[PDB]
Amino acid sequence: MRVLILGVNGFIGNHLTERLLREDHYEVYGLDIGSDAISRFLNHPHFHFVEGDISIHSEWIEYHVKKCDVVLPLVAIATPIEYTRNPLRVFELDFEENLRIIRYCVKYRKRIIFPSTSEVYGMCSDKYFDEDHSNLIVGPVNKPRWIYSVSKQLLDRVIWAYGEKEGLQFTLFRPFNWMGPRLDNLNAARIGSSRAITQLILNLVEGSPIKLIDGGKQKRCFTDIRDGIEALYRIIENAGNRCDGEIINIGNPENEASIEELGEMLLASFEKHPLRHHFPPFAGFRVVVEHRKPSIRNAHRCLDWEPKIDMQETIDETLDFFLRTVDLTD
Amino acid sequence: MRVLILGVNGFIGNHLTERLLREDHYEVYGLDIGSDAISRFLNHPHFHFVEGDISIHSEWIEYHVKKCDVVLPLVAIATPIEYTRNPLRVFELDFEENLRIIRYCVKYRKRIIFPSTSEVYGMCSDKYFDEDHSNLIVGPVNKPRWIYSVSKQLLDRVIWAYGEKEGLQFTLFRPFNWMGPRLDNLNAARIGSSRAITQLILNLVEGSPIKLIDGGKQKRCFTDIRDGIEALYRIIENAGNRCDGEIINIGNPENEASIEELGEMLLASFEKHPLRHHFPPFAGFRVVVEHRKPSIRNAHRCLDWEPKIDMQETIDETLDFFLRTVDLTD
Repeated sequence: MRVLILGVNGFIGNHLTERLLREDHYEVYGLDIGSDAISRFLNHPHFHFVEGDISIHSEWIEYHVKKCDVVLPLVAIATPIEYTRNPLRVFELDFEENLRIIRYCVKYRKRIIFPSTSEVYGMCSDKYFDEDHSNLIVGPVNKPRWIYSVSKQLLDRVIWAYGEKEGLQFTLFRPFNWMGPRLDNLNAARIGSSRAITQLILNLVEGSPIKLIDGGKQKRCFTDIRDGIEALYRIIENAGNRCDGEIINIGNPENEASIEELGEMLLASFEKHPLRHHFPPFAGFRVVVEHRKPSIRNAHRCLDWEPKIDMQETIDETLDFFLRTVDLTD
Repeated sequence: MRVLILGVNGFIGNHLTERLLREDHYEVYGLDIGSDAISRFLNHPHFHFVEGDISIHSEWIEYHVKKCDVVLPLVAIATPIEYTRNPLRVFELDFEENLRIIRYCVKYRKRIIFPSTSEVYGMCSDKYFDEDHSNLIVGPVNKPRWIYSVSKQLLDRVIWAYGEKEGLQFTLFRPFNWMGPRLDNLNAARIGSSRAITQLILNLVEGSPIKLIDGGKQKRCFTDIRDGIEALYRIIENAGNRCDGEIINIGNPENEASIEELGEMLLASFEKHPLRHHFPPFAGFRVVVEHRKPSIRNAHRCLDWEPKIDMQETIDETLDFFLRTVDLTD
């Protein structure tokens, strides 16, 4: 099984590649423009680094789709300010360039495992966002923050249509704030790591304040990467072909917190940490979609999966690794 | 003022071209693959027929964008069954090919007047759909009927972004069931004529039944083309530049009826018509988004416009012209 990861040089690429290389029947083709995040797999016999950029290359990516069996496109900009500061580039990369890769899979009859986004639900009023039943709610066109949500949704619909009409084999997945070791940088155009926890950990690391937009009462769910990657690994395995044509939220709905509470949890774990003294004093909380909890019935059904790691162990492990790998001279 | 109408060979093309040629300072370039719907303007000195197809041509359309001042792209498939039977083609034509035309306008700094759709609001619960304030509500990805609505919405957002970031001059308009003489054929890929009234008039003309999907209690608003085209003409005139960056619903919110009532109104006007005897007996009502009423404050503000024709005169005029131009030997 040849697995093509586009945008391997990051969080998901790292953790997914580790997982697949444990198993004896995977060849991982990791496409990216750099390899610093995964440099320890470069010498692995079943890892294959592929030089590339999905905006520049046509034929090279197309080739690698043909060569491989399953494809995971992880290249996208999901930086909120960018939705308003550089909307065209968000659209071009996240929509147009990924659409080309989708069409390569259709053409060579390959399976695609596509990262949809939890942002597709928008201001959905269900308490549990359900992939198969929840209505998707966005604001008017004069609220440009929604361009990312709606681009990703239209891409889902296009995948769905290729599936219905052209026999594309797909699974869509929606990560909810995955977190752990080897988080993407905040401005890396790679899907997967919780931007909210990376930002907060960054605040503590830099000694900048934690912004609570309107008191930080908006609630989010957070998912350990060990749980998340286990689910994604099962989607790849696709026991019984039970993931075919499915849309699967992957998150831990019991790991719910407002940004305020997430703030306090991180701070507690931080102040307790043996390396805390390398970092500045706490600059403080700064007052400047109200809920986003996944239904995980689809993951229960298709993957026989449920999350095993509590909030506190994921927080602690995520923070610990981040602090330990910070370069203190830079 | 050189006005480029892409998809001129239809309802809007006809009525818009008539209106602009009344005025002495318009040159109309009407692009299409046929001219039967507008053949009486072919000899007009200020009308210019342009052979073309927005899926086939690149450079020829690009040229005509450069040559002209304002552009109205009216080519799109808005046939509901097609959203589910041929979703990819709906996406390719309505989204991808229109996006090319948008980018030509951006590049040559031309004004674009773009037909958004009333379908963008989806299952919005406001009683009056408001371009600037109403949330847009669609179903899950497993409800593929929404691919049209969401493609059109993303196109609006992309136009909006070009406007914000690249100085594109645009106005977006949303027609609500425009109707009158020279209705598009039901399967013509040209925006503008109410598919609901064309279908019903067709039922009466053919002697097929009128389908009331779940009793036909869903309510719609209907707009005489004389009112609609007057508004569109004012958007073209753009007095005070008051339409710049605006989104404008064009409909008559007082012309509200369920499909059932629209049915009965048409039937009454039909049975009363002097040419009714050329058509079969009434095959009957057949039981097989609940409201879609526009806010028109933007049209009031920008265009100083309000609709002048009552339901009954538009119904009567629309039916009368349709019946009179039917070819009874075919």
